[PDB]
Amino acid sequence: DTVFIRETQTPILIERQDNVLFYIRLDAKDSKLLNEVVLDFSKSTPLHDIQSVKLYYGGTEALQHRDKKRMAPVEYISGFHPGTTLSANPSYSVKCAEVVRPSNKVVLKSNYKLFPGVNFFWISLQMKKGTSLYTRINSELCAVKVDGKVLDCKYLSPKNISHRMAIGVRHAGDDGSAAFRIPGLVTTNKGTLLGVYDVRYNSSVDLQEYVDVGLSRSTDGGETWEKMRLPLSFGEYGGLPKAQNGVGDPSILVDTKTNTVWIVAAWTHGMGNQRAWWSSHPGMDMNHTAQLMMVKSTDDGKTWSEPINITEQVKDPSWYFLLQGPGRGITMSDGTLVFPTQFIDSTRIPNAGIMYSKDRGKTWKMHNMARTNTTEAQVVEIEPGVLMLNMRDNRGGSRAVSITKDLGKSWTEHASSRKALNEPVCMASLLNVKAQDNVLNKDILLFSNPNTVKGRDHITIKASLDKGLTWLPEHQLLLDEDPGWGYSCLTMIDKETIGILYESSVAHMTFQAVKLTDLIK
Amino acid sequence: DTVFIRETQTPILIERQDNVLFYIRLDAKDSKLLNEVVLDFSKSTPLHDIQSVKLYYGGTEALQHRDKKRMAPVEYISGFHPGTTLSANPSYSVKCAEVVRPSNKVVLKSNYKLFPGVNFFWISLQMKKGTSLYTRINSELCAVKVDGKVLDCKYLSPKNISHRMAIGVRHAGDDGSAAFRIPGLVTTNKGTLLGVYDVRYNSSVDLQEYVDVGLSRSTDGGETWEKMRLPLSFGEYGGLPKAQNGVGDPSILVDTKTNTVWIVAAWTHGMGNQRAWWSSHPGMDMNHTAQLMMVKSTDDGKTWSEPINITEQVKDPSWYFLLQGPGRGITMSDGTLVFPTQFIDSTRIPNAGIMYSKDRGKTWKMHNMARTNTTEAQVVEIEPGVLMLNMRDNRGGSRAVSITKDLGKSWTEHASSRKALNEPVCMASLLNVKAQDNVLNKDILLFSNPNTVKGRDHITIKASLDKGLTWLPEHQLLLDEDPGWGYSCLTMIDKETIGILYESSVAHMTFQAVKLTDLIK
Amino acid sequence: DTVFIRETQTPILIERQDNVLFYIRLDAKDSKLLNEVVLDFSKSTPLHDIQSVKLYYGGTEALQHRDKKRMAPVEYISGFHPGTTLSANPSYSVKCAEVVRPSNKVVLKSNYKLFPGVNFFWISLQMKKGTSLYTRINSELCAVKVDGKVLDCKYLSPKNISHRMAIGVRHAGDDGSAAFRIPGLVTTNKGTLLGVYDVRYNSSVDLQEYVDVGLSRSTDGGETWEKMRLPLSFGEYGGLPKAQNGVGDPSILVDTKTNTVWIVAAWTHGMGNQRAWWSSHPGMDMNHTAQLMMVKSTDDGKTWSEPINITEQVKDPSWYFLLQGPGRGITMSDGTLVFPTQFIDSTRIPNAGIMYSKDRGKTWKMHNMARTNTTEAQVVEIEPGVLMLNMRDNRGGSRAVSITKDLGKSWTEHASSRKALNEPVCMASLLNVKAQDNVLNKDILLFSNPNTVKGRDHITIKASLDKGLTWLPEHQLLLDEDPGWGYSCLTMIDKETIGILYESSVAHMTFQAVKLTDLIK
Ligand SMILES: CC(=O)N[C@H]1[C@H]([C@H](O)[C@H](O)CO)OC(C(=O)O)=C[C@@H]1O
Ligand SMILES: CC(=O)N[C@H]1[C@H]([C@H](O)[C@H](O)CO)OC(C(=O)O)=C[C@@H]1O
Ligand SMILES: CC(=O)N[C@H]1[C@H]([C@H](O)[C@H](O)CO)OC(C(=O)O)=C[C@@H]1O
Repeated sequence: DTVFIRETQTPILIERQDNVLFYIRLDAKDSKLLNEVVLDFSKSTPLHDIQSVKLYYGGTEALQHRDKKRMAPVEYISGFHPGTTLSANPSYSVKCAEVVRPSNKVVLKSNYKLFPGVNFFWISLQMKKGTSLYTRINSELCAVKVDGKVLDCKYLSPKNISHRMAIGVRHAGDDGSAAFRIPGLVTTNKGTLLGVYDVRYNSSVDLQEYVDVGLSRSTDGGETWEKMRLPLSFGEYGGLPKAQNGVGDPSILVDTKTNTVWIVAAWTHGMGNQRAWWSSHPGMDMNHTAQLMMVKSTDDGKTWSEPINITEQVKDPSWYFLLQGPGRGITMSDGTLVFPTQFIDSTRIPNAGIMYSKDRGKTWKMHNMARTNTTEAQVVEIEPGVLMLNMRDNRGGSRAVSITKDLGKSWTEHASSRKALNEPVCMASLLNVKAQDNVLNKDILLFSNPNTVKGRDHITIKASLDKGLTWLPEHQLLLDEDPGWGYSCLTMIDKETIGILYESSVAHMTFQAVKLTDLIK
Repeated sequence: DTVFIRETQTPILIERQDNVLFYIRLDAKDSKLLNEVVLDFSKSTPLHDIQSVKLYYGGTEALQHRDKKRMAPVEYISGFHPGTTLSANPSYSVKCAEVVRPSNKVVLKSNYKLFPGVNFFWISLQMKKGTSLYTRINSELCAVKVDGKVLDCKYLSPKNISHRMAIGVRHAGDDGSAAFRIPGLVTTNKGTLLGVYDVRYNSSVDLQEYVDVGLSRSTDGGETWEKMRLPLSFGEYGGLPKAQNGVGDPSILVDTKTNTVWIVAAWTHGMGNQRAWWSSHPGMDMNHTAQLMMVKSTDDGKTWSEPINITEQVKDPSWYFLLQGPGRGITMSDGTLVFPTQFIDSTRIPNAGIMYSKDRGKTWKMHNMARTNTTEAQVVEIEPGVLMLNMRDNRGGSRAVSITKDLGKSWTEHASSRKALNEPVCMASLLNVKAQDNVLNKDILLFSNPNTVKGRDHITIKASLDKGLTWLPEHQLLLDEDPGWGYSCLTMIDKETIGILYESSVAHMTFQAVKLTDLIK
Repeated sequence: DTVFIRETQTPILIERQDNVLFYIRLDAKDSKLLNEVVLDFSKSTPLHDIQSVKLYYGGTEALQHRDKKRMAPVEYISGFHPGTTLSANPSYSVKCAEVVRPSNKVVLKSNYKLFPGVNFFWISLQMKKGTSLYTRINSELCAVKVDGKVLDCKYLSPKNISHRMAIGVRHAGDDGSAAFRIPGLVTTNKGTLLGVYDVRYNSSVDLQEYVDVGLSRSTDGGETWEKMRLPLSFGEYGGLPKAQNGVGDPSILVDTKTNTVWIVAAWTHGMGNQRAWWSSHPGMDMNHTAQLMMVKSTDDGKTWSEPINITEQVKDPSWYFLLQGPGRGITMSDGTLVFPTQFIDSTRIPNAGIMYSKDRGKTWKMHNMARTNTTEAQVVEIEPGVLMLNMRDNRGGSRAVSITKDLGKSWTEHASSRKALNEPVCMASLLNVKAQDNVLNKDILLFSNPNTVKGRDHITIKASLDKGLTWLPEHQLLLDEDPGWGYSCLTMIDKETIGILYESSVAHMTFQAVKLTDLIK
């Protein structure tokens, strides 16, 4: 017979009880017993870090569904059902075998009775609790033995996959919140990691709703995270319900001249239970339009000021909706702080741009839009005094890229625009790492998004060595092949290590660490 | 100004901390203060049963959404979110006022500051723990005072609403199950109430999935219910996951000759995670087709036999799918036991019919379909030896009704067929009560169904006094105007009272008691 | 083996070279030859009217598609491809046999080699050129013989089907027009039939586009139709393209006092190539909003006046769009002429109503809407001075029905609103036939539409004998089971005969005559 094998390319959550490593499907109807499955973990693998390898049985397939060649009948582990994302759903899988503290060779003896039809199996990988974020797992499926015969394997995945670790900074249901979304991430001058996100208590739906801006803080490069803080929350302001007071879509930056940290977010007041994208209207006060609120921290992110309403400084009253671009912002070489922005103009078309402060965040200003019918953007200083804006474009298919040398007074279309970086119309993260700040001593531009033109899957980091003109395939790393909500934010953990917080297929707020030399060998 | 008022016509769950009694909408944009709201409970209302009356504020509405003239911005209390259906979502409502242990006149003093636009309020009713299923609440909204002025009330709901109690036998999330569906209900010869249903552990989706048949048993007329039992469950039969072993769509009956209780259900084995409606195929064994399984109890519902597979007795091998009609079956005067049935034939068309036993349930037989393109049905003995089958009809609009005098060898279209009983294509309950068995000393046919042609809402009981020829509007009672999953099943609690177990807007398995004299005055 | 049989319930176009009478599907994989098919035509059938009966082979089915149990692999005859709707597509069917001038017993000898799998056949009925609209064909499928053996027939269609003739007054492609839509039909005082419709030259899409109002006139009760006329056409008015000058959605009425015939239609000027539903705006002139235009004929419909612009007489300036309800209007008992209407108000919501004239059509007036969120409607005088408006309702599922005794100043909800009459949100025809004007000497209310809650198919005529309170199944007639565009319009051809012009599955403008006694026996 033939045995279809599909090895996964998904984050291994350290804290998870099960992680899908392999899917196995057997089509023979005359078979009776699965004797064993044999695996081998290479010596490059930190072998002492694997707690357990298990073999699960997933049953059979509906007869009219078998033509489609699905590798499982159902999702065995959920990354989205609140409170139960850390374990395999026991009603969907039957554990057939287990090797605890495996060596290089793993022999899962099951002698399990088979259905007269399709049979599904899968291999679960469970890491030890204190495992390092840099542990990489390589695994070879050596043999599938059915009815005494070792069968021929047909692989649907590439060879030499390296499985990477992740920590779920937030999971569905944590701290009473159904969902967490829209991540931002920075590293302070002291090396502290600060990740921000929407705390969406009632559901995953956008504003308007009961939404706070939360923050996780790590002092050890992301191995552990402190209890969630709430830098922005407005409760029952004005007497209205909490769900008519949400604040979200955070963007965070570190003022590198002083280590003051800033968070800007959009506060929606009223608007029933409708979406703010359609409910924010012209005007300037909270009863008409979303409010642009900013908080700061002068103690390395531990405590946060009371919100400051900066709406009047930057919003044209004719606009329907002004808000920041989610993710992060920057400090320019000359000390200017910059936040990406987006506004819906009087004709109900969104346009991306930037706001900037030359007085350490006390006053902010917006000059002109970068491009029509664009929304979420991130910005970088690609040369001293030259800003590059990388934009979600409603035309579809690819990121728009524009340049400004005058803080947004006039814009130029970049050569890479609407060609080089494909997207499914989604948030994308851009981060420039100057030669002086990384071990390769070369300017490296990093980009992260779902590497498709349709669908939020295959979350990928890409690197450019020519200031974003070309993105060579060999300088990219696939992080998550499965579907998720798609948003991500990059930061440098240290001079040689990238950190990423993103919405993944395994956890709402997923954190991973990647050696720069893994992207650029 | 004007103040829109809408009184609810929805079950008052005794165990709930909140129940929506009134919706209130104020349109004045220039107003400043809601001073008070005044309520009155008639002297007919047992006031000693009310724990508390509350005034809640629901905020305002999106400016572009005010066209649609709803009465609230969001659903304040959920009947479907697992684990949280018994209290109002505190993020959607702000409590303004509360009167504990009210008297006839209730003054809810709030002096609550209003939004410059639409303002939503609502009144919550909380009953005491020991409240009876027969308590009636009549409530009159006397005044809404804004800025010192009593405003003009415009009511969107009729006068003389009497609010009726209910008990949630099963609620979303109970005993670890996401949902409960498909109710059946009978009264044993000892007056014991037995209610059956799907226990749908993972979600509300139909077979195939992890589904058991559960049962709730009450010896006090439905005021209290014993711990859930599982008369049918197949676990990991054959080594397949539990989710590939569901059993559901139960039908229950009482052999009135002996008080033996019978439950029949459809067991689906394998089939992946697809719907049994498409995945059950021709054949006879479990690896091909759904199995028709039966359990019995001879101790008044307390314990249950192991399942009996009767598939081979009644199923034609060419049918794709044979199953019972959910709800209940009957004992005919001559002792014949009858269960409605439905099968998908080789043409992929479903057809309703009946199966019967002449030997107290030891063997069962099926003859011919009653009507093409029909599914779920319920049956009564409308005259001696004459069965009436009332059918969900895929043509749409109304119930089909057919008669058989030879246990399904030949069928006749009934005069009421496809004209009198409107439906949105959904399960409906039918129950016949002979003159000698009820306090009105009239033969009474009872029907329960969502009283619509589209949408599963306005669950209503209808009564016919001429053996189902006519359904006069004055002999109908609205129980639940809000949306739900729509199924229901009737029984006689006693000679004076109807019991109904149904899927409601407030609980997955909702029980209510209704005096025959409320229906027939 | 088994042979699945589906007899059709669709109009037989007299002018068609082929009409599908039976679908045949054989699932046997070991069979070799279809020897023959034997048909029987009753002696009620005027046999002299059948030109030919044919047996066609339609080939096989995709292997993954077979479980769906379709009765054909493809549509054998198109009602919609311009210029090719009158013959079977010969690339989809191979002719196996033919009986020209059949007698009562028809033997189609084929000895046709069968595919080793699913095999499709079908039987074609072709009528003689001069056949009458009243001819009825009753046909029995006597035997399907495969490999010498008469097979067991499994019917998907009811017994006692009577196949009815139809004439395609307009077919896709006729007179250079891609499409014809939106029928209206009346009978003048002289018995002349007048059918009006959109002539949609470029495609089937709604205004704006190159659209005229066309008219077919018959002096022999619909057996033959005069060359198409154009009562309304605007060409390059103002110098804009013909496609920025369309007029459509006609409504026609006979002033029975004088036999003057009126047609009202909506003329859209400019608006690029967008849909008038969104492009007509507030105002009154043609450069801003659709114009309500009227023409009259005083010579029994042979010639038509130049259009009169009556917009200023009844349009409120704040409305986005005012137009007639397509179909027909009435002449009330007191001489008032009445057209149903529909307007999109300043809040972008559509509402139905009526306009009327008390001076023989010289001046027109509108009072108040009947109901919110309603569009197309038809009106009758259900009793002297009492108008019944039957409305397409955007809430879905069923017609709204309202009553006015003061020509739209005030409205009352009819008992049947949103309960009695089913609907998929589509145009529907309503026509009242007074006792003295028909042969049953009873008031008869007639209704025609797609008899579904979803999908435009099963075009059906329904009759009510109690002024629209009840619509009994026995007084209904299915005309066309297959999908079409769904609009229809009724008239009385004479005191004994209904006429209907409608969009069918076989022709854009399909005309049929139906005896009143066939509806009400
Ligand atoms: C105001 C608001 O909520 N915006 C939402 C954003 C935006 O709507 C898109 O960029 C425009 O198309 O999209 C998403 C998303 O689910 O991807 C989340 C944001 O919360
Ligand atoms: C096997 C199965 O689950 N059937 C499902 C049933 C059926 O499909 C329909 O009656 C005909 O299509 O419908 C429903 C329903 O609430 O709508 C519930 C049943 O669980
Ligand atoms: C102005 C216009 O085009 N009206 C169109 C109508 C209308 O859009 C709907 O009644 C309200 O939405 O719909 C259709 C249709 O076959 O669906 C045809 C009419 O031409």
